[PDB]
Amino acid sequence: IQRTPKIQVYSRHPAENGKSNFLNCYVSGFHPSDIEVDLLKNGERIEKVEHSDLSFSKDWSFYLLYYTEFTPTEKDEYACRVNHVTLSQPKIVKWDRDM
Amino acid sequence: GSHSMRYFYTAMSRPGRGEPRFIAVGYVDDTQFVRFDSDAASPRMAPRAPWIEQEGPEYWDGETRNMKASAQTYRENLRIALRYYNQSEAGSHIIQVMYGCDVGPDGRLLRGHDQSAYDGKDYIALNEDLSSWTAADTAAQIIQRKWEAARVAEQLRAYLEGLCVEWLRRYLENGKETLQRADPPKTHVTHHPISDHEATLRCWALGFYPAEITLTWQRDGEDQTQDTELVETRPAGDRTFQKWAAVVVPSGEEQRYTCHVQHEGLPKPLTLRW
Amino acid sequence: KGFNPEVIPMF
Repeated sequence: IQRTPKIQVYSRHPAENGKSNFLNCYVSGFHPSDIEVDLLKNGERIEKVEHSDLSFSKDWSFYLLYYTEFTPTEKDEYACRVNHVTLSQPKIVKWDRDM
Repeated sequence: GSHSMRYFYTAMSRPGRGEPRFIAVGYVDDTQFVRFDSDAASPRMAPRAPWIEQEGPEYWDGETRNMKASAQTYRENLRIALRYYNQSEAGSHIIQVMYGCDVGPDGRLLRGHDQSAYDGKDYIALNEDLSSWTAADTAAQIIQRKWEAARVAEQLRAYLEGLCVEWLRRYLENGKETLQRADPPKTHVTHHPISDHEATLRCWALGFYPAEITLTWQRDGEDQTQDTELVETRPAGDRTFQKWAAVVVPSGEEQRYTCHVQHEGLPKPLTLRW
Repeated sequence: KGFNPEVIPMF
């Protein structure tokens, strides 16, 4: 009945090591609206994360964009961590620069 | 449909955590331009695109007053819905509303919209005639009778055919540099071996506006509908959108695959191969 | 510009 979030993790621009970019976590297809989303750098929570205003699709499911400025490197790991009523535990999705 | 204007309200009860939150956003096409959040330190209707900023105090005050009156009404509607569904005052529930107008290239009304949901399920909708209602269940039939008696559809029709279209046209003029500009997708194909026997071909579309796009993979000119992984179109955060479509292909057969891209900003559809 | 009726419709 309740709907679990789909999660995409990706950059605004094609990733180029050492160049400033934006890390995005797009959560969509969920209901109800309350959702907890963190962006992580090597497992730790990034503090400066903004998000879009709550809106919804034609099927009434919600969507939100969370984002932060980042400068990717070869070694740094980025992830989005999401909790919602529908999840027994937080789901962690790693940024893959090819997706 | 050349352009649309939509307002979306979400009203969310939260027993024990104060009054239901009310969040409203307005869009022209795929561009947000206002929002309101009853939880903000100072709730008002606030600009979210530069072309709306020029509207004067009377505009912002009037929209603010509307959103405040609307937050109060949707709080009462949450209370009513609880009675209509025999539900307890202890659970959290959500009402959503969408309404707006679509105009063609010449700016005349193509069609109007006003639909409501309760807990993510269709509740009642104004029909395309802008005169009658479709109710999803016996609770919404109660509302339907009330709205029929009060001639509510007539009030929506007058808005949808009048102010909605006139203000949409105003916004499209004020925001013409962006609202009336399609940005075509930047496209390419990437190739990702998975084993000695298979590889993924991924067809990318980046930096496009508006969001509507079609990406399709053909093998020997036949659409691979059942075998294509398509991701949901996603915002880049700079107004534009991104999408990809991927197929797993036998090694040595990559050249039998073509990606086809349709978007309003393209003079003609694109065909890519790896 | 949002829909702003005299009386906002109740369920």
